[PDB]
Amino acid sequence: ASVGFKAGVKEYKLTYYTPEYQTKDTDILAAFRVTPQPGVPPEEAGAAVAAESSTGTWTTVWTDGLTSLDRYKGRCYRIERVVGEKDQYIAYVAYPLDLFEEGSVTNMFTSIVGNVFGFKALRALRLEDLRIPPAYVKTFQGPPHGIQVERDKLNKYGRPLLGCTIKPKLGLSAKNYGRAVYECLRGGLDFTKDDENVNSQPFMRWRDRFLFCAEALYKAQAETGEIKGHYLNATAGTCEEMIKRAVFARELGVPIVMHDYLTGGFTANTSLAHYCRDNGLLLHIHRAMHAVIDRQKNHGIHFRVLAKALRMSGGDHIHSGTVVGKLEGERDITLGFVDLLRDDFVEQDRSRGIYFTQDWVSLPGVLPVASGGIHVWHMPALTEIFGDDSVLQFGGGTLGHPWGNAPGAVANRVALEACVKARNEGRDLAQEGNEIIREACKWSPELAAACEVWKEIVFNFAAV
Amino acid sequence: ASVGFKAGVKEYKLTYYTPEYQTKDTDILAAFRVTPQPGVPPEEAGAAVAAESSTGTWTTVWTDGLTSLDRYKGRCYRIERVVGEKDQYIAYVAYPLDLFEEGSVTNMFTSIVGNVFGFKALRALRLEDLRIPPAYVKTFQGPPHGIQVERDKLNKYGRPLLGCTIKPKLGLSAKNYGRAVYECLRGGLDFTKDDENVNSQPFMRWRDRFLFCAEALYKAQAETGEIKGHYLNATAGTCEEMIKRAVFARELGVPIVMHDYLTGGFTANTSLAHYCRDNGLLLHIHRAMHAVIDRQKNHGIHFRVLAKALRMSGGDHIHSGTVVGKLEGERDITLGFVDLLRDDFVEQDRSRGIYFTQDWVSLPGVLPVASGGIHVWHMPALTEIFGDDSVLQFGGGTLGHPWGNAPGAVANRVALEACVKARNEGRDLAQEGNEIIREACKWSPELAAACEVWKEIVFNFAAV
Amino acid sequence: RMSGGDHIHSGTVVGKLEGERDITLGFVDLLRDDFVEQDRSRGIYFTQDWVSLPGVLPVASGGIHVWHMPALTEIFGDDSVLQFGGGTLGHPWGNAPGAVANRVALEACVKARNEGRDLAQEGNEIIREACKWSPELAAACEVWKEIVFNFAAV
Amino acid sequence: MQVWPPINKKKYETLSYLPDLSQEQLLSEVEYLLKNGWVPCLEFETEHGFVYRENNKSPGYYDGRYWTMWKLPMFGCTDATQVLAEVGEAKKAYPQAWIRIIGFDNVRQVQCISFIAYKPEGY
Amino acid sequence: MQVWPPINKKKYETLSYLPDLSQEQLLSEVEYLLKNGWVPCLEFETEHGFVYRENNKSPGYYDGRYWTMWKLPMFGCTDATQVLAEVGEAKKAYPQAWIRIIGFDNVRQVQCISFIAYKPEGY
Ligand SMILES: O=C(O)[C@@](O)(COP(=O)(O)O)[C@H](O)[C@H](O)COP(=O)(O)O
Ligand SMILES: O=C(O)[C@@](O)(COP(=O)(O)O)[C@H](O)[C@H](O)COP(=O)(O)O
Ligand SMILES: O=C(O)[C@@](O)(COP(=O)(O)O)[C@H](O)[C@H](O)COP(=O)(O)O
Ligand SMILES: [Mg+2]
Ligand SMILES: [Mg+2]
Repeated sequence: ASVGFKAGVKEYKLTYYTPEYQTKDTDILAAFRVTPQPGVPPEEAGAAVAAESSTGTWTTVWTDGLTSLDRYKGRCYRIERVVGEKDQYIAYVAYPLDLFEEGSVTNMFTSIVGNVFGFKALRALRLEDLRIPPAYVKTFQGPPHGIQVERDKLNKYGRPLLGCTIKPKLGLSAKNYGRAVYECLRGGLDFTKDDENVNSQPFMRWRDRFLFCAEALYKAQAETGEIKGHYLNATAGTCEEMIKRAVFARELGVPIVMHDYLTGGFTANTSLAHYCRDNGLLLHIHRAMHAVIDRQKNHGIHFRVLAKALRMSGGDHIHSGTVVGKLEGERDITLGFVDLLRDDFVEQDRSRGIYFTQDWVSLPGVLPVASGGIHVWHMPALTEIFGDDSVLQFGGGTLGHPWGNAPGAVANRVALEACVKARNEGRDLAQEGNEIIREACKWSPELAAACEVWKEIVFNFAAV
Repeated sequence: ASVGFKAGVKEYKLTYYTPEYQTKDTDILAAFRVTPQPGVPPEEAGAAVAAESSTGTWTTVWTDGLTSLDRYKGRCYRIERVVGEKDQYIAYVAYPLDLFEEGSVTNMFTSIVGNVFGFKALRALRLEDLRIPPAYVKTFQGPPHGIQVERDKLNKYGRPLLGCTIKPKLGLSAKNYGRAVYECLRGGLDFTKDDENVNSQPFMRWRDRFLFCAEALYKAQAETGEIKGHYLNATAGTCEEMIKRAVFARELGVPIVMHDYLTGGFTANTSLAHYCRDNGLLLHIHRAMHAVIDRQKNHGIHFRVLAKALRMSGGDHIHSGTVVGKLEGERDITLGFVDLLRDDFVEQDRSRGIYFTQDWVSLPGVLPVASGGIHVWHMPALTEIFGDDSVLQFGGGTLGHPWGNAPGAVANRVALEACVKARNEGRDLAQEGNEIIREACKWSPELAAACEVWKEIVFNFAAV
Repeated sequence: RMSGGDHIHSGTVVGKLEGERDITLGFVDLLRDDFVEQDRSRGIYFTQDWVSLPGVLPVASGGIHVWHMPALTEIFGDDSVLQFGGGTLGHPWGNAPGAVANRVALEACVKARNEGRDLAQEGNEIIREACKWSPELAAACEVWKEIVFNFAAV
Repeated sequence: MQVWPPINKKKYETLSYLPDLSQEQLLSEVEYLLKNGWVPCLEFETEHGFVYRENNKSPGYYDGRYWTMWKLPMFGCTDATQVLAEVGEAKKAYPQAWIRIIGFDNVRQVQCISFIAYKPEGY
Repeated sequence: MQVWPPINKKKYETLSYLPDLSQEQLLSEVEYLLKNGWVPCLEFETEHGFVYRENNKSPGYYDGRYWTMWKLPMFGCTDATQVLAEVGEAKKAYPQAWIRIIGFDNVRQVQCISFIAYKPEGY
């Protein structure tokens, strides 16, 4: 209370534009890229985004006096012009800790991005980054396991982990799936996996696929003498269904399951991360639907946020993009968020799109996955851009090799070891790239067959 | 099989562009609005969209011969130029039934929108509509109850249902939340509800909120002699959490719960709808996050699809927009999806954005909710646009009344009953609107007070 | 011993943390014996009959090494667990060897005892002797030879 | 087109898909390790050349991952040559051992590297 | 610094870490046993020199603990030398047996002592 209740509308500006404000170390901060509507002062646009995101509505309600908005109000503490840009700004908003439910990305998302993106007063809105305070980070479980334990479990060090998505996407039988799996794995891939839309359909039922890929990976691991795994997709239509599948994988002794976190949802993911933690499965996150949110530079949510959100809710691996392949993605930005995915502390670096220093107070890091339209000739670049702490996946690039899967595997495994040694001997994957695999193509019949096939392919197209 | 395996890339066009195609009654069809990259022929764009959405990848894999893509391939059976538009088209794709897991919106979305929106070859992609076949509709539960049984249960006929979102957004104590609730409902509101972001927080914990709102709705119901309800937010961070809250609302005997389906997720929503169905709770859906996906006319998903997705997943109420208030929404489009939400069959009508005839084979219909920045002076319009089968909500519009909640409730009940009778006597809500409430303001003290306060407010701003 | 435990730490007398010999002897019997007669000498103010409750195995830990072997063995008897934290991962050739060191040290003490030597008087030669025949044991002896934790008790 | 054999191609993780590493080549490795700050360490196994699952099958459990430490991690060492020495030193004594070389990043606590330095006869 | 061998060092509990007990040495033992009131007993095993876990793996279950009693616990005996005898007696007849000597405290019911009196060839 204090100050009479005076009914009626007032600009947002009056309460949620606070340039005065001194951020608290426990505040959630957000960098929104706002583009107002013609007559809207940025500081009003900016104040609406903060109000309608925290404590306020469009008119004056007496109830405010029951509590104290100074404590609760979300607040726009600064605007910045987007240099060389169409009436577009960076409104910075700070959200007090007290506003968020502990352990819940769902909650956090409901607040920050709940309703503001549809304001009539704005024409476009996009969240670029969020500063998650340690006081909030400590309330999440985060990854079931993270980078070190994963390596430690599968016993695998020095070099990118290799994987392949069986294809065709849909239409293969429980049994063919197995066949294909075994064949890719014995070749020398570390993992094979279900395509993100392989759940349980009339052509192949989850329980059938799960039973045979278990048979197969077990065959391929005995054969090679190297721990193998096949990502078994637990994405389902109901949490009960979802857990039920994760439960079978556990019954089989297999090591990793997978889940489409955005089509599944944060509420369901969080549940699976907990289930994995307690049951010891590694969980692979697939980011289906994402580009629906993260493509346009003017409206939506940037992937670096989507990525943060996942290290929070739970996942051992997350698909981070390839720079160099079939889907969109620039190098600097990717580098930025990949550190957001694996490091303990990441210093703010506008160069790379990181608007805030992120301190993860030891939440496990997540292994980024490079996938989609990549082949043998990209090896040295991937290797370069990502480092050993990455998973590199060959779908088309494995089942696409002229002599079948086993060989297609062997090709990739050599391509990569090749690149890895070049690197270690001191070669320069960026300059010297091309000779290196070129060189190895010469000594490897399977590697060769590959080289010849995808030699001329690139996906150069001017990015969004 | 048949036709030698011939390794290497080939244009999508060769298999996913099939203008020949005669759509089967059981095919899922999707109208995508595609904007290619400069050198991309629409028919290639369109086929990339169909291949990378159903059965194929970027190069040739022998496994296709193991199955038969004629049966399974997703196929682009037609393109259309977007009259008076920047190299933008309507690619129309057809997905055979066999590809989707029964009952799972999760799976459907994973397929249709999984990866295509981030193709380098495209610069913008947007799903405008999806035709759900009766063979797939029948695999869904749909709403726990739907329009008829909800009216039947609450005993309410001939007029829009009235509701209010308690404000401030965040920051009120369990106790104060109840007080506010009792006060709003005794006034004449049918429902009050949790703000989509009120879950369980330091300032007010879910079980304390639920316990006091029950005490309060029970007080107001007894007082007025009319069934009351308070939407209790079950949105939580894990399914287990979610169910757990749903279970207490059941214990208290209260009639309706609520869930933010998009931040929650389809997996978790569906599980709640089931639980609600079996325990007879009505479910109110809050579409938080939706504008991140549905705003831009060139990229994303259109709400009519999000709307469809929910009638499948399960919801008794879904927010449909207001046209006339604080957030974006145009009248025709709106009328369009509102029919997609409530009617049994909805004839195609490009006028209104409906690209395909939708037959719901008796799936219950969902009550649209009109909310956000609406007041007394909008009554006649809303009534007009939406009719009896709607819920009209007054947040600010209720707690912002000069004489507090009770009177503000009364104000809206009278305004609405006012419009309803005008309508029934044959007046014309659209022409005669303004006098009607204006006339009422004259006889009702509480209504008056309201009229005077919001008289000058409107939210006219040129739409996106 | 009432609530439940198979092992309980009982102290070391001779190592890093506080504890006097008699008192210790006193409750060690309270932990393992069936009947324990009252002995104000040893701090036991009452006769304690456990009417067959099973007894617990006392554990000797914290700041103990190769050169304490004979005493511990002396003071505790076979029915005891003796623990080597630092005394094991503190050995110059790492853990295995360190293990081996303590094992020999202890089996060493055990036979001397059984041959009739006097762990208390003859202590010191006994391990000293064995350090001679055991490479791992020697490495040990050399490193912790001068260490003791004599400080006037509370 | 040729059938990747199904029979005597048991692997050893990193580098086992390139041709047998020459001592020079191998030297490059210990060199890299070093260059980076990893403490080099050695472990040899004379009986279970490959993972098994005899004691348990829960997810993640495999018997045979742990190997025997050869002496101790050579903290402070900077002579690439000295670790190589060790390899020699161990095939002498465990001619039938599989010997490997690993690199500890102590700040991250991860084995930043590992490559087999020596397979016994007929592997 | 030397690498404790990972291979032919199977133990046999108490005393197996000191050098092979001479008969004198062994005699001290049976002597001690007696000194105390323990009933000496003998048990030999010719097939499962070490614990296993074939029939079960619950906590505490190990197959391979029980061994065959050699005759009966020699109650009332006081001739250290007579038990020794027995030892001799059994290697005669079960040359391939592991033979062990134990001592029963009948008041506490605990084997107060146990030391192998004879490994077969090549152990
Ligand atoms: O289904 C696919 O298209 C892939 O499985 C790869 O198969 P290919 O390797 O044969 O193309 C994609 O990488 C991820 O699934 C795409 O996403 P992301 O950008 O999120 O990695
Ligand atoms: O939180 C709010 O702002 C409301 O609660 C309304 O409060 P007011 O009535 O006081 O504004 C909104 O209608 C819906 O929540 C907005 O979304 P939708 O467009 O999805 O209806
Ligand atoms: O943590 C420790 O210090 C120890 O673990 C010993 O480690 P070291 O053997 O390396 O000292 C201590 O015995 C008991 O834990 C101390 O207590 P207690 O008096 O009850 O036995
Ligand atoms: Mg995929
Ligand atoms: Mg709301």
